[PDB]
Amino acid sequence: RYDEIIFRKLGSMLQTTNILVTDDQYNIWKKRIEMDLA
Amino acid sequence: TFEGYFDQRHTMSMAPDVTREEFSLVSNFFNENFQKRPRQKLFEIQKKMFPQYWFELTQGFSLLFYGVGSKRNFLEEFAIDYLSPKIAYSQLSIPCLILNGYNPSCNYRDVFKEITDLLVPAHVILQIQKMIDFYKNQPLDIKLILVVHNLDGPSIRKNTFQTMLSFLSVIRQIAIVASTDHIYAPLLWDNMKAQNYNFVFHDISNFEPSTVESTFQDVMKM
Amino acid sequence: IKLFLSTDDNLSQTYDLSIISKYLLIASYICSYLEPRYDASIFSRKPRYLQPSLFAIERLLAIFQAIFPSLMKANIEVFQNLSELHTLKLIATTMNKNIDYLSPKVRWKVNVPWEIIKEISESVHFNISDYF
Amino acid sequence: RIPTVAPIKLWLKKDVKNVWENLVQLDFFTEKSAVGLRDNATAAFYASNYQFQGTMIPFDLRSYQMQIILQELRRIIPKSNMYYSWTQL
Amino acid sequence: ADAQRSHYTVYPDKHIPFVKLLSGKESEVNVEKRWELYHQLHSHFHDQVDHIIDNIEADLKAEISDLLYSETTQKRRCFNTIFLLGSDSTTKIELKDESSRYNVLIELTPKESPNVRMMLRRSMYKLYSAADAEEYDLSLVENFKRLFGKDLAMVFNFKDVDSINFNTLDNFIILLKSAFKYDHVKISLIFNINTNLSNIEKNLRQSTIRLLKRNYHKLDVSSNKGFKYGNQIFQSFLDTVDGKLNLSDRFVEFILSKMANNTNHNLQLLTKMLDYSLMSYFFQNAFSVFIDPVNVDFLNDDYLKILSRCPTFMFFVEGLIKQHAPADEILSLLTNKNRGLEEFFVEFLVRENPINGHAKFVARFLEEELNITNFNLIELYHNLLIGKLDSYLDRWSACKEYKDRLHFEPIDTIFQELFTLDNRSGLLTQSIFPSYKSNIEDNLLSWEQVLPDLDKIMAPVLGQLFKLYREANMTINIYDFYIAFRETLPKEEILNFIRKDPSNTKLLELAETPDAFDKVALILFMQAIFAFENMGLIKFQSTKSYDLVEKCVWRGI
Repeated sequence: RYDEIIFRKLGSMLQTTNILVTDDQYNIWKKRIEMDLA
Repeated sequence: TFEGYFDQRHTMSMAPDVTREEFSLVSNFFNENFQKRPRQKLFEIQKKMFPQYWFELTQGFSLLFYGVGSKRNFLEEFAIDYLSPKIAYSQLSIPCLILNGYNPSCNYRDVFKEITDLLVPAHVILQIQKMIDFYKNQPLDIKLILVVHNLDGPSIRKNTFQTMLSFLSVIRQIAIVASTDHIYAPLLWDNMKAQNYNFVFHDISNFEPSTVESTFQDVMKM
Repeated sequence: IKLFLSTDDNLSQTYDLSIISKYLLIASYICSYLEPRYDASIFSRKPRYLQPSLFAIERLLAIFQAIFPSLMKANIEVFQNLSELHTLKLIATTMNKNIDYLSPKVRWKVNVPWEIIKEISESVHFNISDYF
Repeated sequence: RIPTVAPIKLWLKKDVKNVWENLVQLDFFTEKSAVGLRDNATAAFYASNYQFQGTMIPFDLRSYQMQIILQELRRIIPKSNMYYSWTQL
Repeated sequence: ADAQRSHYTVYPDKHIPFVKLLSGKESEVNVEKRWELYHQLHSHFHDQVDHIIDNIEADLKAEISDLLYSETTQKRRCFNTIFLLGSDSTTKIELKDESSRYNVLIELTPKESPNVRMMLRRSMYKLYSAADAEEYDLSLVENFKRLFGKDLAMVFNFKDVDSINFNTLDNFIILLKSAFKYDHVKISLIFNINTNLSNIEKNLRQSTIRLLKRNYHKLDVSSNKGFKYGNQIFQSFLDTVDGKLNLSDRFVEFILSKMANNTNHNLQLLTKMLDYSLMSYFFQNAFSVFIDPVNVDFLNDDYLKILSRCPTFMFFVEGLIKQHAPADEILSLLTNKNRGLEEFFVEFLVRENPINGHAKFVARFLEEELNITNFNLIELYHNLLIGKLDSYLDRWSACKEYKDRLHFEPIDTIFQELFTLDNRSGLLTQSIFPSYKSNIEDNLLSWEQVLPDLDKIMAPVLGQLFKLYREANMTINIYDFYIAFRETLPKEEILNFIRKDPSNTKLLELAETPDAFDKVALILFMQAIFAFENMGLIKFQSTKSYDLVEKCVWRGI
C-alpha cells in the first residue's frame, strides 16, 4: 500500500485512524461466522 | 547514531574544469527529463491537501513548508490559484504579498512599506503595535495573504527580520505561508516566536530542483 | 543577629527548566570543559577554574543524545529549548552584531558556572562529578 | 593549625565580590591586555565603540595581572599582620 | 523578472472547507450541519477563553498600575524599580494622563544602547518628541519645567535586560543618578527579567545594585503560575463540551507529556492541541452530526457499519452468543431489520456522564472545602479516566476525610468510542511536534516512501549523495568524494539517456566529449553540494582551500 503511507507521512487527516477494527478484518470476522451460522 | 560522530593531498584542479554556461546545460535537461512523471504524480496527489490547508489557515494557524527540494512553485500554486480566489468567492480578489528570502539583497524596511500601505489606513515595531490594537475591533476577515519563501534566507535569518515577521501573525486578518530549507531552522525560533508564529507543520519534501535560488550564488567559486 | 550574619546586598529551583532543557545544559558544560580527545574514550562503547572553551553544535547534540535516558532524536522541542537557553543567556555565541545562528562560523560556549550545574544534576540523578 | 575541642570564617563567594571590585578600582590589579588611556580623541573614539572580550566574559573569569610583587608585599606589609607568614610561597 | 525582486505583491459554489465523507455519500445538509455544529462549540470555547485571557491581562495592568503609583514617601530622591520576572517584550504599560506631571514612557532596547553617549541622546530625543506634543542632553531635563511649565516623570522600560551590555547600562544608571539634583524630575525603572535576579547580581557592579535595592518591587508575570489558569481553561473545555464529547486516557497522556516541555507559554500550546483535536473530530468522524439527538433520523446503512465496528459493540455481539441469547435476535440486529439497538444508542447520547460533574465537584471541593490549589486538573482528569483516582488522591494527606465522596467509578459506556478524543495514528504529532531533523534524514534515505526510462532505476541524486555523506569522515577531500560519487553512477545508462534527445543539440554536443561523464558527474556533484550548503549539510574550508569540506550533521541524532 502506498497512499496510506504517503498520507501518514504527510500527516493528512484523510488517512483513517486505527481506533476501530478495520473494515476488511471485521468483514472477514462476520463472513467466517456467517458461513457457519446456517 | 551518536556513536557514528565520535568514531570520526588532492585538489579540484585534478577534476576537469567546466564553464559556467556548460554547467547550466546538463542541469536544465536532467531537471526536466529525469524523474519527470513520479514527481508530477506526487505533486498532483499533494494537491488534495488544499482544503485542509485552507481550513487550517482560516482557524489562524500558520503553515510551514519543509523538506528536500525547492518549494517556490508549490507555494505559488496554492496561494494564487486556490487560496486567494476561494476566500473572496466564499466570504462574500484578495491581495497576495510574495517575499523572496533567497535573494540576499532583500531589506526588511522596504517590505514593511508594502504592509503599511496595504493594511494601515493613513521604529517599525511601534507601528506594528498600532496595527494590533486596530485589528482587535476589526471583524475576523482575511484581508492580505503573505507568503515568505525561504524563511531561512541569508537576509532573513537575522534576528531583527525574524522578530518583524513573528509579530505579524498575532493579527488574525493576515495569512502567513512560509518555507524553509535549513535543517536547524527550528533553532531560529524560541517560545516567544513559536507562540506568535502559531505554526502547523507539514513535510512537503518533493526533491524539486532549486534553479531559482541557485542564481544568486555562483557555482564557479566551488 | 541574623541581619549581620548575611550581607543582604543580594537582590532577593533557581532556574525553572524542562526535562529536555536540563539535559541540554548538562551536555554543554562537558563540551566547554572536556577536551575533544576524550569524547570517544568516555562516551563510546569501544580546569574548574579555567574559562570555558568553545564548541560546535554537532558536539552538543551527540553528547546530549549520549546521556539522555531508545534514542531521543532531535525534534522541534529540543531545538526550541536550546534556542531559549540562548535567549535566556545561559549559553553564549561568538558574535555581537547581526546575530545569525545558521552562519557556520559561529561557535558556542557555556555561560553557567559549576555550582549551578551541580544542583541541576541532583534533580536529574546524573553523576557529573565522576566524569572529572 | 589550631587545637581542637573537647566536648575563622571563610567568607562566602558572593560577599567577596565587593572585596574583589575594590582591588580593581585601586589599581592593584589590571586586565590582561589593558591598553589604558589613549593619546588622541580620534584613537579614543575607536576604543569607546569597540567591545573587547573582557566586557562580555563573566565577572569571575576576567584575567588580571598584578602591580605589586610578593617581595614588595613582604617589604611593606607589617610583620604584625597575621598573613605576613603567607607573603612568601 | 519578478522573482529577481526582493518582494512584490500579486493580485488574483460558495465553498465550505469540509469535504464529503463516506466516499461522497454524505449529504449537503449534513456537511453544513457539521459545519454549523463545529462553529457552535468552537465559538463557545473561545468566548470563555478570550474572557479568561482578557481577565488575566486586566489583572496584570491593574497590578502594574498599582506598583507604579504605590507612592512611597521616601525622604531621598531615588529610583522606583519593578522587576518583571519571566516577562517578554510583548507586554505593554500605559500611564496616567495627570495634569501637573507630564508622564512619558521611555523604551530602551539593547539596539539603542551601544554606549552611554548614544543612550543619553536617544532618551532625550524621545523625551523632546513627546514634549513637542504637549500643546538632546541633560540640560533638556533641567530646562524642562521652564520650557513646558510642567513637572516631568520618566519611566524607563528596559525591554530586554539580558541582551543589554551591562558595562554600558551600569554607567548609564549612574548617569541618570545626577537627575536627583533637580526637584521637578522623578524617574522609574522597569526591568524585563527572563530567568531570575541572579543574572543581574553577577554582571552588575555591586555598587550599582545598592541603588536599585533601595526602592524596588518584585513581580512575576509568567503565564504558568500554579495551574491557576490552565485548570480554568481545561475545565472550560469540558464546559463548552457540555458532555457531548469525552476524552481518552491516551489523549490526556499526550497532553501531559508536551505540557512539561515548555515552561512559560503552555496556555497557547495547550490551546493548539485542544482546538486541533476539536477540528480533527468534525472533519474525520461522521457521527459528529449526531451530537444533537434530533439528527438521529439521518442514519443510513453506512453509519451502521461504523456502529457495527465499535469495540463496545464488537464484544457485545459475542456476549449474546456466549450467554445463549436467541439467535433470532442476533440475526435480526446483524441483518439490519427493525434496528432496535438505535434506541439504546439514543439513550447513550442522552446519558450525561457523571465524570464531568464529579470532577467539577471535586475541583470545587478541592478549591473551596479542602482548599487545595497546587494541583493539575489534567492529571486529575487523566487518573479519573484510568480509574486510578484513588492513587492520585493519595498524593494529598487531607483526602482521608473525604476519600469515599471523591471516589468515582469509570464506566465504559457503549458507543463512547465514537465520541472520545484519542491519539492513535500520530496525526497530532506529525504536524504539531514533528521530528523535523528525523524526517529529512528518513526522506534522504528512504525515498521510496515519498516517490511513487532511467527514472525506474536511479533514485534522485540528493538522496543518493546523502548515503556517501553518512559514510564520509568528519573532513572530506572533495576530489575523492567526487570520484566516489562518480563510481556509483550508471555511466552507460546515463550516457544512453543523454543521447535520447534527438533535437537538443547542446546536450548532444557535449555527448561527443569523452570527458562529458566527468563533467556531468561534477555538474550533478557541484549542484548537489550547493544544495547541501543551503541545507546546512556541508561547510567549506575556503579560507584554506575550496577543495575540502566539513560535515555538519549526523544520521539518527
